[PDB]
Amino acid sequence: LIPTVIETTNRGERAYDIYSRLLKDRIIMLGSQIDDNVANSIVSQLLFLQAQDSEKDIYLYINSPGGSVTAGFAIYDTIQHIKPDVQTICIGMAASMGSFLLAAGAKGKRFALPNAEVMIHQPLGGAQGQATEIEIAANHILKTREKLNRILSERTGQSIEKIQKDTDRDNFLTAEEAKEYGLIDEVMVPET
Amino acid sequence: LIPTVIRAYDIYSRLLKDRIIMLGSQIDDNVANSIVSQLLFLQAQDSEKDIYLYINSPGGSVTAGFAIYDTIQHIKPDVQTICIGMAASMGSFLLAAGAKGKRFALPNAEVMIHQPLGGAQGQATEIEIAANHILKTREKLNRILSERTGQSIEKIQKDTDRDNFLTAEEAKEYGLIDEVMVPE
Amino acid sequence: LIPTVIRAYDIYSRLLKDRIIMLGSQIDDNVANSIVSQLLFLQAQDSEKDIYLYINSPGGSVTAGFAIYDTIQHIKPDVQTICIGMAASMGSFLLAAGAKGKRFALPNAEVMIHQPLGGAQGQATEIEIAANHILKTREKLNRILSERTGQSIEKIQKDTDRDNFLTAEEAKEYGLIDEVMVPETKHHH
Amino acid sequence: NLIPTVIERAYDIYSRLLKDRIIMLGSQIDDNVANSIVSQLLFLQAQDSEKDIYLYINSPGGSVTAGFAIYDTIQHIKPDVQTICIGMAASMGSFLLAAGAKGKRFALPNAEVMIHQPLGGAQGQATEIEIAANHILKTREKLNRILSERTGQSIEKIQKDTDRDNFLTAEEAKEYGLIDEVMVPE
Amino acid sequence: NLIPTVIRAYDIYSRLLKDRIIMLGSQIDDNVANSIVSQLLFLQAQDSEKDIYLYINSPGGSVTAGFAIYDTIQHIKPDVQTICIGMAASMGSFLLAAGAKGKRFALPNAEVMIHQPLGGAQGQATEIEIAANHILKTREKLNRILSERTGQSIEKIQKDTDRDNFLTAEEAKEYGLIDEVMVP
Amino acid sequence: LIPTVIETTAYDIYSRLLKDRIIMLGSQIDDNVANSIVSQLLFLQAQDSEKDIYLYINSPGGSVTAGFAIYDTIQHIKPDVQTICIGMAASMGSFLLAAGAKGKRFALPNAEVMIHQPLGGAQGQATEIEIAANHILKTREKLNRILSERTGQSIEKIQKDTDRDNFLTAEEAKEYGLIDEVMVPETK
Amino acid sequence: LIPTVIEGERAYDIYSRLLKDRIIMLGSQIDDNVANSIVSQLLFLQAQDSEKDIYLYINSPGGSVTAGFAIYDTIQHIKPDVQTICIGMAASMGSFLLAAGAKGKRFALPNAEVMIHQPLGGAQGQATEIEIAANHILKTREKLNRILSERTGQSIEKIQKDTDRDNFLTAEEAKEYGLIDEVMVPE
Amino acid sequence: LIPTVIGERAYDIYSRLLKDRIIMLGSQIDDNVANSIVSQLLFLQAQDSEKDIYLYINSPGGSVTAGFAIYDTIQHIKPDVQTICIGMAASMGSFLLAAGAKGKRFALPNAEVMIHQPLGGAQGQATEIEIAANHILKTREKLNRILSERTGQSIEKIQKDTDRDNFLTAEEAKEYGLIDEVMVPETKHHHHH
Ligand SMILES: CC[C@H](C)[C@H]1C(=O)N(Cc2cc3ccccc3c3ccccc23)C[C@@H]2N(C(=O)NCCCC(F)(F)F)CCC(=O)N12
Ligand SMILES: CC[C@H](C)[C@H]1C(=O)N(Cc2cc3ccccc3c3ccccc23)C[C@@H]2N(C(=O)NCCCC(F)(F)F)CCC(=O)N12
Ligand SMILES: CC[C@H](C)[C@H]1C(=O)N(Cc2cc3ccccc3c3ccccc23)C[C@@H]2N(C(=O)NCCCC(F)(F)F)CCC(=O)N12
Ligand SMILES: CC[C@H](C)[C@H]1C(=O)N(Cc2cc3ccccc3c3ccccc23)C[C@@H]2N(C(=O)NCCCC(F)(F)F)CCC(=O)N12
Ligand SMILES: CC[C@H](C)[C@H]1C(=O)N(Cc2cc3ccccc3c3ccccc23)C[C@@H]2N(C(=O)NCCCC(F)(F)F)CCC(=O)N12
Ligand SMILES: CC[C@H](C)[C@H]1C(=O)N(Cc2cc3ccccc3c3ccccc23)C[C@@H]2N(C(=O)NCCCC(F)(F)F)CCC(=O)N12
Ligand SMILES: CC[C@H](C)[C@H]1C(=O)N(Cc2cc3ccccc3c3ccccc23)C[C@@H]2N(C(=O)NCCCC(F)(F)F)CCC(=O)N12
Ligand SMILES: CC[C@H](C)[C@H]1C(=O)N(Cc2cc3ccccc3c3ccccc23)C[C@@H]2N(C(=O)NCCCC(F)(F)F)CCC(=O)N12
Ligand SMILES: [Mg+2]
Ligand SMILES: [Mg+2]
Ligand SMILES: [Mg+2]
Ligand SMILES: [Mg+2]
Ligand SMILES: [Mg+2]
Ligand SMILES: [Mg+2]
Repeated sequence: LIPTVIETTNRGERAYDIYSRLLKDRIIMLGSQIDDNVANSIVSQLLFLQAQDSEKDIYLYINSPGGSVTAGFAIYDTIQHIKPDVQTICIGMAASMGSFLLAAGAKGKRFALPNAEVMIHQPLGGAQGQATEIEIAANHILKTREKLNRILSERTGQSIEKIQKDTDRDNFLTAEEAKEYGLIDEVMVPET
Repeated sequence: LIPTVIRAYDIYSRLLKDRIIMLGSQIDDNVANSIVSQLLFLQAQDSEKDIYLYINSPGGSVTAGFAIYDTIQHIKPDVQTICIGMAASMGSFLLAAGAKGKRFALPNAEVMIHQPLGGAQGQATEIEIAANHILKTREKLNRILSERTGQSIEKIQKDTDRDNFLTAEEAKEYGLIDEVMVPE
Repeated sequence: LIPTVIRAYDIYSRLLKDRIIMLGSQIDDNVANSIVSQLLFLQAQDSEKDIYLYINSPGGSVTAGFAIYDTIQHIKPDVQTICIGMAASMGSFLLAAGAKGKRFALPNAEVMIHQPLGGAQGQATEIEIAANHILKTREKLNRILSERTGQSIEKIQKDTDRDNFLTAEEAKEYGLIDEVMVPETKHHH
Repeated sequence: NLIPTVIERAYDIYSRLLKDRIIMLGSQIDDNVANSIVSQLLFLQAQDSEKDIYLYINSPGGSVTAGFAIYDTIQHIKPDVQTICIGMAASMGSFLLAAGAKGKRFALPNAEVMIHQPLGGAQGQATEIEIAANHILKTREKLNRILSERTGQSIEKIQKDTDRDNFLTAEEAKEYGLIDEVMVPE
Repeated sequence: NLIPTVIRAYDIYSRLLKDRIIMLGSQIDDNVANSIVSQLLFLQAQDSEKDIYLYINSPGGSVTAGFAIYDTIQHIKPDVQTICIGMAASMGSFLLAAGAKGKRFALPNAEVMIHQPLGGAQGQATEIEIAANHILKTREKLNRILSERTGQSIEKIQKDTDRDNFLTAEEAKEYGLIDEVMVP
Repeated sequence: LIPTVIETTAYDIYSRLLKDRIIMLGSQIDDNVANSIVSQLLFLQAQDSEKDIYLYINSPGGSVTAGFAIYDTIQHIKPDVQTICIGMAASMGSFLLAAGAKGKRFALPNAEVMIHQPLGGAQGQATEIEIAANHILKTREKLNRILSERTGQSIEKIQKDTDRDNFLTAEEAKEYGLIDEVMVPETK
Repeated sequence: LIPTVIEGERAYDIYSRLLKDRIIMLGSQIDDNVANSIVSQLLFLQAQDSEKDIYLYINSPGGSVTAGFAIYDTIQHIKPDVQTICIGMAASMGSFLLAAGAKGKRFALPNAEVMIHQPLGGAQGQATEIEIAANHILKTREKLNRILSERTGQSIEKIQKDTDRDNFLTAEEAKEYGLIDEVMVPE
Repeated sequence: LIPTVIGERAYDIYSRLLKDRIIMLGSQIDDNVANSIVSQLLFLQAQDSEKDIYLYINSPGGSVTAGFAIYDTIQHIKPDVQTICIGMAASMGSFLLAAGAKGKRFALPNAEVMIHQPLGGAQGQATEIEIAANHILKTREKLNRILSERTGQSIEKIQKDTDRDNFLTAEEAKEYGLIDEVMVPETKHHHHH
């Protein structure tokens, strides 16, 4: 399914699957629903790239509907921990934890292509069982939402109260609207 | 298949003629609708004679249980309650709701109390509403259980945090029933 | 199994003899068809005497609820509404539609209000038609609830955006009912 | 859901209403529903060919041929068949609402009326698909014209207005010509 | 759902049977055929001279069950009128055409459809052969009788039923499947 | 299933075509397919930012956002991206066919092109239905605007012509402005 | 499992080995995946040598009409003659592609089975949606029948009549019909 | 898992056997199996058009058209194709067993051979059933004719003998003309002398 690229060297042929070829140039793909497997791979790629060169930028491609919040925070905290700037670029769509991570790229280096779609909303979950178990689960997801909104406020310049209102239901943004919101810095226009 | 006794009655309708109502299954809206309609009918037949509510039930819907609860307290006749077999959760709540002095259990009947159960899926704000609602429902149940048993609200809360099984004698000491009915 | 009382009647048919109608389930077309026919029958028997609508319902179909609603408003007799157990969504809409001054709930009954639910699949234009339809239905429900409760249309809108649970006393203060029904006068001897 | 019994003799509630020439179309229209309704119409005509019949309609529609069983029986018999929409009348249901005796087609104020084109399907060879398409197109033309005749609207307007689901209030259905009066409370 | 009762108390269909009307209002299987032919035999016994009325709103079904109805109609003495209301397809339209000559009707918007029989066969080549010969022979029998009852040639019936062929009531009359379209 | 070819100076056949700057869009469009194609585009631009790229399209369409991932990457990079429809291009597939470099959008004579409006759904509260409805309508406005720009047809004509499934022959797709040329076979 | 052959040393699965000698396998139901592979193989072989013949093996029950036309149009586009040989069966779009080989170079082995019929499809929904689907599949059938007429020498009316229902032909009958040029007899 | 054997080349066991011109027909015959076998036959002919090929047959049969893909490719190519039944050869599998080079069709002593008529189906209108019935009947006539030529039995005898499942020992399949020889084991003295 995934194509292979083969390039000529002085000692023969060099074969990569396409994504590993991009990782050679410090490009990481967040191109699926965020689960623990996806997050583990991404944070390992980040750790490896920092070790290769702690000064060159890293590029995080984001085409993702979101997914697990804790998995998203694995990626978020690793981005903040390492030294290199991590650029983010939304191509296609970034929704929920996907758009949260978009907004977490290095300031000035968060991008979207002109027709990319950005969506923000509140976290989702569930709870079954006794009243006290329901209470624990509710308190947890409310605290998780407050943590998300606080960081989003710091990253966008929007107040926490406005974030709360704007994420109560699904909120779709064009690339330009996401820039005006403070989720990205620039809509990347086509090269000449 | 329910036997007939001879006017010809199925056995349960025959018992209803002598003012006996069966709460003998899981409590859902159908069961509750039937029981509260029987209560209203019996009140109309005679506003002074006692009514006898048989309880062999694992509980079920809290709102359906409160339909039965509110109709019992509304009507003029005393409603006796007798636990035979088991009364668990909303069933034991209704056992405690019978006319005071007239709440009974047979010696080997099982009584169980616990907190209400529910669920919620969706957005954080939806989970919050569902949580606030079932917590308020539990506070409502505990307050009434406190009034009917004489136990404090704090003791009810602690004693219902997990499944709490009581013998008939223990249900009497707790105040859920008034007497263990001896042979026969 | 529904008990019989002795002519022999099942218990619900016995209550219908005293002008009591049961709304005790999820509201679908079958349930609404039965209730509106009972209403038509009772009006024909006596166009002056009150009718009693028992409500223990989580709601259900909006159009089916409006079948009941329009039949209640059409006929001459007052239709009392009595919430026992629960009245949610279309169920609480119908609780609020009873004859004014004759809408009741028992002390521990639960009243819940919220916006209608629905769905849509297909082409953008088909989704648009379905969306405009359910929005218009919500406006229709909110307008009538506003008239019946005395609350403004915008307050109803805010208060039904999500599930809103009310105690019987809170439903009275809201205007969904007129009275929390107290226990009957009985002797202490 | 048990149907209550009334005393007058003892009837289930729907049989009691049928004693007063009231017929219930309160479900999806299939052949079973249609056969029952047309038999009730035939029975009521035989009891009295002059006195009105009352057709209650709370239906999402259904089978077109089953709908035409009801339509053709209404038109055949002598008594006027009043129609009243209570709750909803959609698709074939609203077609039958519009088929009641002229001047005696009603809706209650909050009833919902919906009109749209017929639905169907076809699987198989190209020639089989062609046959099914020609058939359902012919059925749509048949429906649109009767609707044009019953409403006073041009066929082309019916065609455009039924291309997609078209929801109407009771008042809009009156102005469209599908009903004669919105029955208001007194 | 429920079939209404009319008042002696009759369900509506039994009331219609009282006036010699038989309902063919569903897909034709053996159960439907057994009921209809029993009604036919009973009605003949009640009166061998008065007409019988067969209502037809059917998509067809089993060919042998259809021929049970066909043969019983031809056997008895009373004329059996047929009236298509709603739809008559395949074996349904075959039985419509089998009504007493001059007494086959359709209401103006009734739908009539004719086509060839449908079936299947699985297994060994020789088993497939037996089933193929059987359904071809069955088609020959239907076409021969349809020719006699419509006045159309066998070759035309064969061509006209090769694929689903929908007819209006007026077209069904011109074809010879019915005698008149019943006007209001 | 997929054959291997080996040159001596081993590829699956599609990787061999990628060596000559040919990308396959040969399936329903989901995020995985889009991620692969946009990465191939980025890689080919880096190999040579002047040589044309060739996008083969045999697709019934699929995800609109995934299609726009491909659309935006095509417009972003320097090389012209030719598009050729072989077999079928429907819905987002025909949108991407129309997005190829002006003058370099092709179809073979019997290829099938279909345009229609986007599909979706919504279930839940009235307010949720409204949000989903407003979103897919805005998505349709976005698709129609770009299709207008790429074809020369008015937005109003695109709207009318995509209300229901609209099948076009390759030649009709050329007259519509979705492609520039039908590539006709050589004489013998 | 597909066996490997070894010819330094180089290993091929048997189908990749045959492709090395300009042989392409159409041995399954025709869907987009099968069509994408075959047209890519055709493009590759043309690039290897634009003059030398290509051999298309056909053992297929047919499948998607658009996928088949992807293969049809690529065959006609490239310079090399594409021989077709039916081995086992060629039905529906399979027999259409069989008839589409370079003229003089369409073959079947003596017991190969050839079947022609009209295209199959479906439609669900509103009357207007059914009409669109019907008009589409009728136009597709006309297009197929037109090309089959040109490739076989039969009139369009005869193709329409002969494909109304499933029509089975022996290899010899396919030759007389004009679907193939020769029955390849054993040596 | 299929074991590997080891210039220094590594082969899975079946590919190693193919190097010595041995082809495995060891499963139900569908189009995939047939496509693989005919490609192996074509490859082996191109390697050497004179040397024998060995077709191992342990198969319950399957698709008739897929079987005829194998049959016609065997008859087309120049090398003799030996057939050896090991385990079982049923229906189309036994048809291919009888199709081996004359004098070179074998079975081991406890191998099972079964012949029967082809199986199929038909659904739909009477005329569609007629078309499917006529087709499978002609296919059976085609099979019976070739089996008659290959075995020496008359077409009418084959018809009768395949009307139902017909199980044959290796010796009975030889007497029938489906194979030429039962390959008997050599004794210990036979193996050393
Ligand atoms: C002082 C640097 C680290 C704070 C510290 C340490 O805490 N951790 C844990 C760790 C593990 C981990 C695992 C997966 C993903 C993210 C992480 C991660 C992310 C953020 C912070 C910590 C982690 C491993 C890391 N080491 C590392 O980076 N070695 C260089 C070679 C790296 C290469 F190339 F192998 F990738 C091993 C040596 C080491 O001291 N540390
Ligand atoms: C004064 C009695 C009631 C306060 C009052 C009234 O509010 N309601 C509503 C109601 C309906 C209902 C429905 C089902 C279940 C419970 C209930 C219920 C339970 C508690 C309180 C009220 C209800 C009906 C009842 N009536 C009744 O009892 N009639 C006499 C014959 C009754 C018989 F025999 F038919 F059962 C009808 C006349 C009437 O004034 N009322
Ligand atoms: C005041 C006259 C009515 C406006 C008018 C008329 O429009 N309708 C239709 C109808 C049918 C219907 C059907 C089911 C449910 C609701 C309804 C309904 C509800 C509201 C308004 C109308 C309906 C039947 C009713 N008739 C009726 O009431 N007969 C007396 C015996 C009644 C008894 F006992 F049988 F129930 C039949 C005679 C009659 O003139 N009308
Ligand atoms: C108006 C008279 C009819 C032109 C004629 C005739 O054609 N038919 C067939 C028929 C059958 C049928 C069957 C089901 C539904 C609809 C129908 C139907 C509807 C419309 C037209 C015809 C039908 C039966 C009817 N008869 C009838 O009405 N008898 C009186 C007592 C009837 C009672 F009480 F039993 F209902 C039997 C005697 C009779 O002459 N005719
Ligand atoms: C005309 C006389 C019959 C040739 C003969 C005879 O062969 N049969 C078998 C039979 C059974 C049957 C069963 C189901 C459906 C069709 C049939 C049927 C149809 C056609 C021909 C025969 C049948 C029963 C019938 N009898 C009958 O009709 N008695 C009068 C009371 C009738 C009543 F009211 F009960 F219906 C019993 C007496 C009797 O001699 N015969
Ligand atoms: C100034 C050039 C780019 C604007 C910028 C940058 O924004 N991005 C993000 C990106 C990532 C991405 C990921 C997947 C698909 C599409 C994209 C994509 C598509 C359009 C625009 C941006 C992207 C990566 C790219 N880099 C790149 O192309 N390096 C050369 C080698 C590339 C090779 F060979 F590895 F493919 C890494 C170095 C770099 O500065 N940039
Ligand atoms: C004669 C020139 C072509 C008309 C033109 C061009 O339009 N296309 C698109 C295309 C893509 C495609 C993709 C898959 C299947 C069929 C096709 C296809 C089939 C028919 C016609 C076109 C295509 C690619 C092709 N190129 C090619 O053949 N390069 C040589 C190396 C080829 C090798 F070895 F890699 F296969 C790339 C260079 C080029 O100009 N063209
Ligand atoms: C004996 C010569 C052939 C009549 C003729 C020709 O018609 N065909 C089609 C064909 C394709 C095919 C495909 C799969 C299975 C069976 C077949 C098959 C079986 C029987 C007859 C034909 C085929 C390919 C074959 N060629 C071949 O054998 N090349 C040498 C290298 C072969 C190797 F090693 F690659 F296998 C290509 C050169 C060639 O002229 N022909
Ligand atoms: Mg960083
Ligand atoms: Mg009391
Ligand atoms: Mg009223
Ligand atoms: Mg009339
Ligand atoms: Mg470009
Ligand atoms: Mg060519």
